[PDB]
Amino acid sequence: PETLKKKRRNFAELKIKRLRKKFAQKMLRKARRKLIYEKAKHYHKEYRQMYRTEIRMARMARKAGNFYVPAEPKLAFVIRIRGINGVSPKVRKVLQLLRLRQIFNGTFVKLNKASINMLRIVEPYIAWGYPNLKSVNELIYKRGYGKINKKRIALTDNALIARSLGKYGIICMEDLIHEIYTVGKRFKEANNFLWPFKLSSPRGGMKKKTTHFVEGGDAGNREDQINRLIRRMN
Amino acid sequence: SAHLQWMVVRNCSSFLIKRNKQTYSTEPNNLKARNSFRYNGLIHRKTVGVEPAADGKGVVVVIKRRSGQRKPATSYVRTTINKNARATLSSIRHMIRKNKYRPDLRMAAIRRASAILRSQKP
Amino acid sequence: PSRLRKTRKLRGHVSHGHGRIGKHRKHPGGRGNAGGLHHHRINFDKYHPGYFGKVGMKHYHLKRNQSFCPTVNLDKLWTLVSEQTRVNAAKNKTGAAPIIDVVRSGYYKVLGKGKLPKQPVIVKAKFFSRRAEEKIKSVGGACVLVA
Amino acid sequence: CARPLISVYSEKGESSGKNVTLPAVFKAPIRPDIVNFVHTNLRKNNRQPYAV
Amino acid sequence: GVDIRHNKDRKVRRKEPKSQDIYLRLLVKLYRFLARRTNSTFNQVVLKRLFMSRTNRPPLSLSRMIRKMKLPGRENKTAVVVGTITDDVRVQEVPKLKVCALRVTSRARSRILRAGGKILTFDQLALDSPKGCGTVLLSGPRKGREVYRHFGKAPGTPHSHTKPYVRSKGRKFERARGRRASRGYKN
RNA sequence: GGCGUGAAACCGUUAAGAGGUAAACGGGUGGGGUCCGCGCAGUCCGCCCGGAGGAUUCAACCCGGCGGCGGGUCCGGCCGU
RNA sequence: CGCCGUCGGGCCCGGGGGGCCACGCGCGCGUCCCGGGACGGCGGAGCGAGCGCACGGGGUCGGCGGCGACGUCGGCUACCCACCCGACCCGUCUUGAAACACGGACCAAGGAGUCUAACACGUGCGCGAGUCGGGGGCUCGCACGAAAGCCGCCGUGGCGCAAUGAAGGUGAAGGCCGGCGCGCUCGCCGGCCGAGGUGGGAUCCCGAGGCCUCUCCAGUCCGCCGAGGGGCACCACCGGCCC
RNA sequence: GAGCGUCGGGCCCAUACCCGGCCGUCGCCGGCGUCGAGAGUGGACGGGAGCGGCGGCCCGCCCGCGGACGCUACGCCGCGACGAGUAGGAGGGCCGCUGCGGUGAGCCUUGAAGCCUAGGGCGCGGGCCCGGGUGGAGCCGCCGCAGGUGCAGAUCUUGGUG
Ligand SMILES: [Mg+2]
Ligand SMILES: [Mg+2]
Ligand SMILES: [Mg+2]
Ligand SMILES: [Mg+2]
Ligand SMILES: [Mg+2]
Ligand SMILES: [Mg+2]
Ligand SMILES: [Mg+2]
Ligand SMILES: [Mg+2]
Ligand SMILES: [Mg+2]
Ligand SMILES: [Mg+2]
Ligand SMILES: [Mg+2]
Ligand SMILES: [Mg+2]
Ligand SMILES: [Mg+2]
Ligand SMILES: [Mg+2]
Ligand SMILES: [Mg+2]
Ligand SMILES: [Mg+2]
Ligand SMILES: [Mg+2]
Ligand SMILES: [Mg+2]
Ligand SMILES: [Mg+2]
Ligand SMILES: [Mg+2]
Ligand SMILES: [Mg+2]
Ligand SMILES: [Mg+2]
Ligand SMILES: [Mg+2]
Ligand SMILES: [Mg+2]
Ligand SMILES: [Mg+2]
Ligand SMILES: [Mg+2]
Ligand SMILES: [Mg+2]
Repeated sequence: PETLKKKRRNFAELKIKRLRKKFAQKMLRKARRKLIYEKAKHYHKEYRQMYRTEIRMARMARKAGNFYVPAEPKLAFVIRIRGINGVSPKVRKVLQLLRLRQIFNGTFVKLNKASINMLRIVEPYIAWGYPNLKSVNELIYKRGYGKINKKRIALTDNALIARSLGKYGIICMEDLIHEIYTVGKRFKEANNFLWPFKLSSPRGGMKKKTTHFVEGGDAGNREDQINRLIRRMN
Repeated sequence: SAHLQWMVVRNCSSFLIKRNKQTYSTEPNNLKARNSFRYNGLIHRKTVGVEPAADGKGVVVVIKRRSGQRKPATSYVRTTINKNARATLSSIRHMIRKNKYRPDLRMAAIRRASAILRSQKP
Repeated sequence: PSRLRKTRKLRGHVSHGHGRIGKHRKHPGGRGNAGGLHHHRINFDKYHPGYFGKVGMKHYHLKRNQSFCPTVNLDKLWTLVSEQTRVNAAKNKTGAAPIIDVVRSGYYKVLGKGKLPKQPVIVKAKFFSRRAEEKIKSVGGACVLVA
Repeated sequence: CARPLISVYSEKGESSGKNVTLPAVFKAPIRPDIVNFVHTNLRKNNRQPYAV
Repeated sequence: GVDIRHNKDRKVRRKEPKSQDIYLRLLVKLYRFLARRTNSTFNQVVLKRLFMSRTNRPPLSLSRMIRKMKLPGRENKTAVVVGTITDDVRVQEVPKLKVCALRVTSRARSRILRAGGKILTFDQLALDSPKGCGTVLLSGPRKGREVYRHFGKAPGTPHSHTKPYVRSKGRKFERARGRRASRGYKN
């Protein structure tokens, strides 16, 4: 009738509203995508800077005949070695707190003097050492599983990290890498965001699983050689 | 109180068959055979059923009158259709869609009207 | 219903829900109230304190028959009459009052609570309690004994 | 609380001019639950004690 | 294996009501629709209480509902109690207040309608306040059962206020050894 | 002539198969036998259109007439509250 | 003071190849460098149509193809047999059973947590300060009727509403504004509502506050909402009242 | 060295660990919008002034009559981690037997019950349905109700054969 034909003249105004609504959604997420492009530029400038600083600091120390010692690294990757049956009461509780409840799954651990004395208590049950950037670069990408209510969801996208974790300013995946790698002020809630890294059994085989890595075996601290192991278990 | 009639009859009715598989409705007015809420034809005020033609050729269609409830002699009005398998396909589409009379269960009326002619034509 | 039981579930199982090791036999701890003082004092005391001994005077041929007085409180006091009368006791008249009789409804002693209706009354009873009698004197009512 | 009228049929399946108002029991709740409880117990009164 | 943890995995919360009442089964069908589709938290709580059993839905006596409606600012809201509302003959004033219950008792229906008030149920309650807007929720004395005075630490230990089980009260029933000091110990 | 149906233990013969670590059993295929199913490479079913060949009667579009659903004044009454 | 640093600060700088998710002149809205440049806004003004194709892009499709009959095609089992590897005989007591521990030759049928009372918690249903016909009576004596229906001036009674004490027995309302005495270790007199208080406390209400195309100018409106409010059930604690 | 010791690189396999299929349990969920016409993380107006642009002569549904499946609400769908079990406790059973009201316009001398079965299958399983053979007169489903209701065992009872 004359009233509905009056709205079909007004429908060209209506689909302008349909155009406009799809439109700002397009140009949010476009300029929200341009943001993620330049924050990674800033990090790729940054990790080059922090890496080459430790070379550049040491090289002008050795020139003047003086030892450089680096800061004791503040982030350790921990993977569990042994099993479940036959577990002491004191180490029962501790491996719960480090999210290592089954075998061969692991997390990151904020190193600190409160956290160091945990890792003496569970010395036979874990293998641990300071990672590299390349190791963390692989784990969040290949084995990134994150929980939201419960229910670990594979990451697969930056919208998952925008809602569940970007309360502080870490909306995308490379912000998650910087906060994990350089321990900042929000490492706690980024580390709680990740589910434990359910790795594989190692490729080459371990070495005796029980003695310390000082004793030639495999348990305990190893300080860079866990980069050698995390290529196997990934 | 149609849902009152459903919450009584949805089990413990008569002509309900539970053998080897799903329930079956087996009710005198229904298109599909399921004991369901939507394909249930004693309950609703507005029901659509098609049947065979005891004349031998054709499709008869059963609709409830909606004027007088609780008066089961006069509560049904029926009409037969014997056409050329395509106009009797559209006429049942016209009578369902071009009224408010159950726009739900359009296709199930037709698929039975589809199927019952092919049982009847050769 | 023997079709809703525990027995009909436990067929197929050997000990029928009473233990292989302890062996449900006949009457292990005696029959009934056996050994209340001896080996079931942690049951009798801590669950039925005071079960053993004497306290009081004996009374021979105790009839429940010279101690009969069903009570009432001043909540239920208006509920013996149709509340037609408490309207027509509130109808601004004078100190005219309904004579509520609790002996008719079966109630002998009138105990007390607080908060009685403001309108004046006359209660006819066999026994009163002085708090309740302080309440009927509060509203300007009266207090009549029947014998 | 709104109660229709029901006709009074003749001896031939045919209406008469008299019409009765539908009494209020036919608006009351339909509870096959309470029927299934009460029918289950009232059927049991029937039985004899049956051999010992 | 995974857990050096236990398993307390399955909650005990009631999900469908054990009752087979058709009319309760339609109020559940109506209210399970609402509580997921309104972003309201009233409609959660009523939907819990329709599930709930008959012990845990104790009856409002009529004068609790009055004394919890005359509290200030609440003269203008409508009371909702899931469960039965019975009558109190302790009181004399009955105001014109609004009531929304399951199965108001019969002598309580008259004393509302004498007072000119309005009664509803949950088929009618859903139309006015689907979100529960303007509606005070109440509930009866859940501990107010007779039984719940039996439940304490024990019936004899520091006397514990227990009401012990006994075949009838009087003299010569649970009085000598434990209930007084001269006859042994005084708990 | 303890005469209805007549199971199992056990035994008789016929048929088939096997035979040094007592028999039997689980997992795995294999061989044979058995019937079964298909019809043995020869198996798709119905839908739509553009083509070929015979017959029927529309749809529209109106008039004929029945029945039905869908709306507002409360419209024309009742009754509802 | 210089000296070392693929340093860093996007420093700046003044002229004179790579590279960059980088594109308004026409001149204006501020800063800055000695006019351009950068921008938060507007003064410039992204002069939209996505129209097409690829797709390491939200778990494979072929719009690929063959080869075989009247004794051969496929097949699964409580059928047999071969073979590899695994493999002690079931119930029972038991710290432990293949046990040099016990019962068990073999088949068929029979065969072992029941019912009444009573109490307790839990749960469904009916009623609700009430509830209950359970014992009787009324219906015509109608197969099912040894059922069912009714009573109510049949509610006697049971259980509950009230407790405590050996017993005589007594038997559960305070709060607010004034007054009288030395207004005190101190009780009484008159109004006005009438079950106290504190911390917790689901839900509900009030919500400052901003949020949606030029602009003003205006009421509905949806959602977020700081903080605030009367506060259920219930728990912890104080006060009070009866014996 | 096929011994002992100190060792290196390979290589071997567990129901463990990774990844994938599947069942079930548990948690957290979703659809009454069956809406081919609904599209709302913000939506109506008539005003007083405006330009980006539809018409400057610088002034205002329907060629098609059409569109799959769903939703036993105790139905279905989605995502995720989980599974050992004696004594024991709960839950689900369209598991079976026998009897009773209800229903199946059920079933059958044109062959019911049973019983046998190198016959065809279904279910994880309890157990069932189908064919063939025997026999010759009654029997089973579904919703409820009620059990003297489910065997390998008791130096089991009685019967029967090695
Ligand atoms: Mg070990
Ligand atoms: Mg290898
Ligand atoms: Mg090794
Ligand atoms: Mg057991
Ligand atoms: Mg037990
Ligand atoms: Mg012992
Ligand atoms: Mg025992
Ligand atoms: Mg005794
Ligand atoms: Mg596991
Ligand atoms: Mg014979
Ligand atoms: Mg014979
Ligand atoms: Mg015969
Ligand atoms: Mg043994
Ligand atoms: Mg011996
Ligand atoms: Mg033996
Ligand atoms: Mg023996
Ligand atoms: Mg037997
Ligand atoms: Mg009970
Ligand atoms: Mg009495
Ligand atoms: Mg298990
Ligand atoms: Mg059967
Ligand atoms: Mg059967
Ligand atoms: Mg029997
Ligand atoms: Mg028996
Ligand atoms: Mg056994
Ligand atoms: Mg024996
Ligand atoms: Mg012999």
